[PDB]
Amino acid sequence: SMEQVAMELRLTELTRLLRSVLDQLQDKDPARIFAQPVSLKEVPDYLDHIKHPMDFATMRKRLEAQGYKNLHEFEEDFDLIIDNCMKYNARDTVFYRAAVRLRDQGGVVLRQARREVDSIG
Ligand code: NA
Repeated sequence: SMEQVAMELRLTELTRLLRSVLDQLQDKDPARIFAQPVSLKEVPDYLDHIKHPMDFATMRKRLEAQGYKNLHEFEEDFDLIIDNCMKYNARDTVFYRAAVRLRDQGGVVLRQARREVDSIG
């Protein structure tokens, strides 16, 4: 139907908006601490600590497969990246500190993304 196509036009626009948002979030991690999943060869016990691992490349695969239905689902994944890091790593580590910074700097981008999604449907 014609309906499903206009929906597919919107999802595709949502995917286009979320891609730009993603690139802006990832620019706030110049050290690329969150770029890739935590290695299970290098941290074998990780899943005993963190039940839902998340990273920017894993978010990207989901994104290009048009797997985010709305901004809220996208935000949940970004928040996992941050919260996982803040549980697994202690407060006096470069990792924890990089997540605090990503959170604070990401807030501005997510603020405007919310307005842009509502504004343009
Ligand atoms: Na902790």
